[PDB]
Amino acid sequence: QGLMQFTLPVRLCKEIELFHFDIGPFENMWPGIFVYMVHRSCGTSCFELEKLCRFIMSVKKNYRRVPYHNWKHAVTVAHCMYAILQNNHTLFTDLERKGLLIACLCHDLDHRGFSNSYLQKFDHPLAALYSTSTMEQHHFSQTVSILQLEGHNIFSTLSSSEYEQVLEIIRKAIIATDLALYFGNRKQLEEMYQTGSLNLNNQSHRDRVIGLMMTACDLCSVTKLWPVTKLTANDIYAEFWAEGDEMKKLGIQPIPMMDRDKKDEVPQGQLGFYNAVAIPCYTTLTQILPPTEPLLKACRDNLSQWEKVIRGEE
Ligand SMILES: Cn1cc(-c2ccncc2)c(-c2ccc(OCc3ccc4ccccc4n3)cc2)n1
Ligand SMILES: [Mg+2]
Ligand SMILES: [Zn+2]
Repeated sequence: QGLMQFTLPVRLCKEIELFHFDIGPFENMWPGIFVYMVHRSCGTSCFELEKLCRFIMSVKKNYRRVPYHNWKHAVTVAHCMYAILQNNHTLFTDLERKGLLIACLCHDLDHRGFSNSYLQKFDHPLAALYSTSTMEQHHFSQTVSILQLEGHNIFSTLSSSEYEQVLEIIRKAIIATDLALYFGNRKQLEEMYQTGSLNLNNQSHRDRVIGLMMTACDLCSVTKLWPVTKLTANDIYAEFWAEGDEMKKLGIQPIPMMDRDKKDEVPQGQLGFYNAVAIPCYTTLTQILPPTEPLLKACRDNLSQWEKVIRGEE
């Protein structure tokens, strides 16, 4: 370092600030994109460059070549968080800014392209070790492993205190990406907001808000321009349908979402998901963090494209 400011070509330098940015198909640029976002979100001082780079490269190595839950997904979720942090400058601690971009990069480490359900039904060792949020507790465990490799402690300068706090922000952040947890979390946030009890000085309230951000970042493929959204849906179903196939081999009819024989109903299934999860998610997030409203608007836009698909208008 430390007069060594990372820069992106003009188009990326401008579009990276927007919620709907797509990080693109040039895999070798994704590390530079992430370091750019850390340096602007957090500072050039937050992390030792050599250690950050070594961390990023080990994190990348520990994502598998699955259709959806891959390194690209990791970096895409990190960028959505960067857009939130950058649109809500003053709402967030120095520790939170440090923790949340790492949490996002690490949140699906060593994902195998299967649901927590399938691990339970297959009777995978991870399901014995972690009874709920099975893959999510795994992802946090892989983060700690990588943080513990020689020359990988990016938090080296934090006090004992701060270090324990940052790893606790990351742990909760990662556990929150378990969508089964999202539903209750958002209902409580919605009630706290409407009864006016929401208080960002209550750590237990901050936790829930960061949980909702995590869901929002995780789901952020539904907040992209339609051609990105449509092509990403292909990837997520490529995994679900393989898991369906694996269910059939255990002697279990999978749910329709995972049955490649019920492909035809993708459009209607996306509609449910926009109505039941995505729209409520970005709606409650906008109420709590007004500047995140572009994510709701882009989500609404994509619901209407799926309505178009159904009507045979595409
Ligand atoms: C956490 N997470 C990410 C995503 C996601 C979504 C879109 N693009 C990228 C990522 C999802 C998700 C949720 C539902 C879904 O399909 C819903 C559904 C329900 C009944 C069906 C019946 C027949 C056919 C299809 C059917 N699809 C597909 C993906 N979960
Ligand atoms: Mg996950
Ligand atoms: Zn994810």
